[PDB]
Amino acid sequence: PGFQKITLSSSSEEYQKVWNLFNRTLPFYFVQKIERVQNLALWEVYQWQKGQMQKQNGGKAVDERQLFHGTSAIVVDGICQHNFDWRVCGVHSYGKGSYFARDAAYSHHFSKSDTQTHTMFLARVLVGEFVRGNASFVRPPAKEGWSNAFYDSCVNSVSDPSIFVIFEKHQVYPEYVIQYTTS
Amino acid sequence: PGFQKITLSSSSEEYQKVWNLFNRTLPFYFVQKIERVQNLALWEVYQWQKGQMQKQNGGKAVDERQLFHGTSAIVVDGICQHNFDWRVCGVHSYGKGSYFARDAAYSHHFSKSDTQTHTMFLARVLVGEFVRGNASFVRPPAKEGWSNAFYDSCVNSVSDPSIFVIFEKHQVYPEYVIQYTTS
Ligand SMILES: C[C@@H](COCCC(=O)N1CCN(c2ncc(C(F)(F)F)cn2)CC1)Nc1cn[nH]c(=O)c1C(F)(F)F
Ligand SMILES: C[C@@H](COCCC(=O)N1CCN(c2ncc(C(F)(F)F)cn2)CC1)Nc1cn[nH]c(=O)c1C(F)(F)F
Ligand SMILES: [Cl-]
Ligand SMILES: [Cl-]
Repeated sequence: PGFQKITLSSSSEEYQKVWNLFNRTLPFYFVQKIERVQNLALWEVYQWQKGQMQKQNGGKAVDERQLFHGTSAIVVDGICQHNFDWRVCGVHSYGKGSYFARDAAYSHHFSKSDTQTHTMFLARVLVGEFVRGNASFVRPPAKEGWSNAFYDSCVNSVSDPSIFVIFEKHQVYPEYVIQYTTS
Repeated sequence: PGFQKITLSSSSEEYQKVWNLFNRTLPFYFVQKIERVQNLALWEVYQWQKGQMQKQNGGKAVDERQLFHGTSAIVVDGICQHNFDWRVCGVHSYGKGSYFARDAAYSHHFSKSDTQTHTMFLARVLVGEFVRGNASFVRPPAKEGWSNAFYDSCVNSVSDPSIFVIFEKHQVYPEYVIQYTTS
């Protein structure tokens, strides 16, 4: 089995936090469901990655963000079980990694349906320290002035990031599935 | 459940037919397993599509081919349950459709692993009547001199095709999964 999706009540704090983040940039759309994803196997490897990044950061808390990923309904269960893996599709770019967006409105362009109902993840991402990306990058580049340290993620802007590229699947947990309609 | 994968004995006729087709263009590689995919739901919709194409062809047999598709191991079960759907990834082309290759050696470029073991489908495809494709095509174009008939698939060459683009998932059954190594 591996995972459960728990449908949230729309009057719950947990639902309202996810809804608020979605509604911030897709206010003209209508949310039909929000499910919490429970996959203890994906959460264990995420927490292990986090502990490794925390140690490498002097023992201080790693930069961790909730970021959107628009998908097709048909892969949702595959991602809840196996996580995001950019190697399924490739990219043809800010890096050959999985992409996540700050804005639901940006991830909406990648939620394909042929139907009224669209699906989007809100994922938990250990972005850590980031730098601008490049379409050649297969992993994040070295930090200047360090002989033995690399960035954790690539972005569009360091002063103002809105897209993140993740090269390691253990840096992501697919935390929530959002179903919505555009009318 | 939906599907079973039945591992074939390597001394069976059924295994030798698949192996022969793979070995034709990847003779330097080593096949480790061949599984027959049994999904009665995917086979029913394939046979219904076939009957529709047969009626449209004057009741005569539709052009049907065994064509390769290289994948990652992580989507194999998803395809055995849900079939090929090009809308998972998009294309960025001979058409926005699922691609299949005559030659295993060509599909090998899309079998990603980070391991020794690679995976490839041999799918059953109702290619029907075909015409050259184009990166704009979202479905196959009209037949010249017909007011109410379209092609069934797009290709690279009509006199000599080697790549097929399929826009309708009911035109494909994922019949066999091939695992092989490159050493
Ligand atoms: C510009 C575009 C680039 O996208 C890069 C592709 C990507 O990141 N992928 C695709 C394949 N994937 C996956 N597929 C099936 C499975 C399972 F489980 F079935 F095997 C697992 N993983 C992991 C995610 N950016 C997108 C693309 N899609 N959605 C957005 O939100 C965004 C962006 F940029 F807005 F965040
Ligand atoms: C040039 C390249 C263009 O490929 C076009 C993409 C394509 O056809 N796809 C990708 C996504 N897909 C799928 N993904 C996950 C699922 C599930 F179940 F997880 F949801 C279902 N469907 C259906 C197939 N051509 C390839 C690409 N890959 N392999 C080859 O052999 C070839 C070619 F051309 F050599 F035949
Ligand atoms: Cl990834
Ligand atoms: Cl398709």
